[PDB]
Amino acid sequence: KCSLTGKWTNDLGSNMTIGAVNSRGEFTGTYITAVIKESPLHGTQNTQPTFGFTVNWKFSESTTVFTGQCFIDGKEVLKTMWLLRSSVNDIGDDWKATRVGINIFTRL
Amino acid sequence: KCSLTGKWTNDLGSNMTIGAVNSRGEFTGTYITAVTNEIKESPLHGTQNTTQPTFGFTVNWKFSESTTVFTGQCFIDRNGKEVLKTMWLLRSSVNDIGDDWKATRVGINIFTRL
Amino acid sequence: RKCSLTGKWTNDLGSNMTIGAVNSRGEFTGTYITAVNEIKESPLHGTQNTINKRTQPTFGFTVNWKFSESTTVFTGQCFIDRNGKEVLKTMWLLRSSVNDIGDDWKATRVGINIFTRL
Amino acid sequence: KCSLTGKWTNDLGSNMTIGAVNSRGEFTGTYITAVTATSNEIKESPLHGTQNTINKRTQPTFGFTVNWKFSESTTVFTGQCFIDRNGKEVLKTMWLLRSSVNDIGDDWKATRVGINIFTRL
Ligand SMILES: *[C@@H]1O[C@H](CO)[C@@H](O)[C@H](O)[C@H]1NC(C)=O
Ligand SMILES: *[C@@H]1O[C@H](CO)[C@@H](O)[C@H](O)[C@H]1NC(C)=O
Ligand SMILES: *[C@@H]1O[C@H](CO)[C@@H](O)[C@H](O)[C@H]1NC(C)=O
Ligand SMILES: *[C@@H]1O[C@H](CO)[C@@H](O)[C@H](O)[C@H]1NC(C)=O
Repeated sequence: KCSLTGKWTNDLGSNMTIGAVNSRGEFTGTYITAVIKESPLHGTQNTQPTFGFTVNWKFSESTTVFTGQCFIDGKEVLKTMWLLRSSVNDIGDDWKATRVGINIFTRL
Repeated sequence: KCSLTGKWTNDLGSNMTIGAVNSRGEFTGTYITAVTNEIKESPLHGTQNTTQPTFGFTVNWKFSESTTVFTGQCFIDRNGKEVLKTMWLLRSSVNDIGDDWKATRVGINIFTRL
Repeated sequence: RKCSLTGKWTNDLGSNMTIGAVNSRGEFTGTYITAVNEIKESPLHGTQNTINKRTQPTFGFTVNWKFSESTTVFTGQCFIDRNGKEVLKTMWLLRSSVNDIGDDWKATRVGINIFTRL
Repeated sequence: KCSLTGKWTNDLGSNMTIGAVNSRGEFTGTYITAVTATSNEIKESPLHGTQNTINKRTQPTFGFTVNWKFSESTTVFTGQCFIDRNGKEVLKTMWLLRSSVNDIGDDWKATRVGINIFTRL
């Protein structure tokens, strides 16, 4: 009972909703970042379990991917890490387009 | 026309096929890794933002409790080659939250067309 | 108003570190005891930036594990937190040793750490 | 083979020199970057690092920090020294580049990541 379906909030104030998880682990949702337009997300959970998803920013040329795992101790918490890819015009600048960080979500 | 649809290979010998990209940027595919149970085709799911647009996708390993996410951009250069420059995160499964610090690996991959 | 790295620090996972004086050129030395084979004090070596009239400078250091074939590097900034406290916000890389170049792809781990004064 | 001392070049055109490695694995050096993405005035910058010295029968891992002389940033690199499929000596590294932010609220966006392959000059 650490199911991803429902509403989540993070340490920076951002929100996300995740809908039902189908028999093959897939799910859909929305993400609202606190630092802003709803943007759709798409992902998968392995069949406690680990999971990944992609967020296609509706207001920026970027993409973010998240991966993580759901825990209990219980309070439920998703521990994630992400990559944020910026758009560059030339291949010469590719070296500077990827940022990395973390995020901890708890239920809303 | 640096379009993701088709077949790709990487620096480590892995393959992937990506199907058509719908009006909302979404796509589906398969990934066969040359390196590590034993290895199997695994499905992938992702999205492209909407000439050299950025993209992301998740791979759900059919043979392991892990998950990998890839993000990148499609370029043309240097010699005229189409190339996807990616970075990925590979998340392993842990039993306790105390070991979470140790569960994420990071690297890169360059794909060219097959 | 400034944020000096000299002294003793603890983190979110229970680990400790001591950092000695910072010389005129930003260099420093220290020791690292990780809370997470048997664990031992390990030396660290690093630098802090000294560019503009800057009171929260960035910095980096390397830890040479005395009990493992690995290496970790940390990089961050020193803040005066909202609460008057001093805090180091860091990210790290942990590199394992592999025997062949073919396995290099799987040798690097990444995470974070927040340190506060002891 | 595979001793870090000497001169190196990378895939982006940058250079670095590393001096002698003492008994405790420490070393010093210099880094000249070919790319700034800033208002240049690019300059030699000093580096400091360490190489591991447990079980000397394969190639050891190492880390170092670069203190940019022209920018408020810092980069750290970590990696291992190999002999490659082609007979070359090669350092495979990954790095983190930390930018300076003014408030703690913007910390989440201050770290970039990538890779670099060095071969001897
Ligand atoms: C998250 O939800 C709260 C209400 O539950 C809302 O006020 C907040 O603005 C949301 N976060 C963002 C960034 O929209
Ligand atoms: C990928 O496809 C290429 C050519 O079609 C082949 O050489 C290679 O063996 C395939 N690799 C895997 C891991 O499926
Ligand atoms: C770090 O210092 C603390 C002081 O709170 C002490 O309890 C502990 O012995 C030290 N940590 C480790 C892991 O040795
Ligand atoms: C690196 O060194 C070579 C010769 O030793 C020099 O020609 C080259 O310009 C250097 N790279 C940079 C970007 O300064």
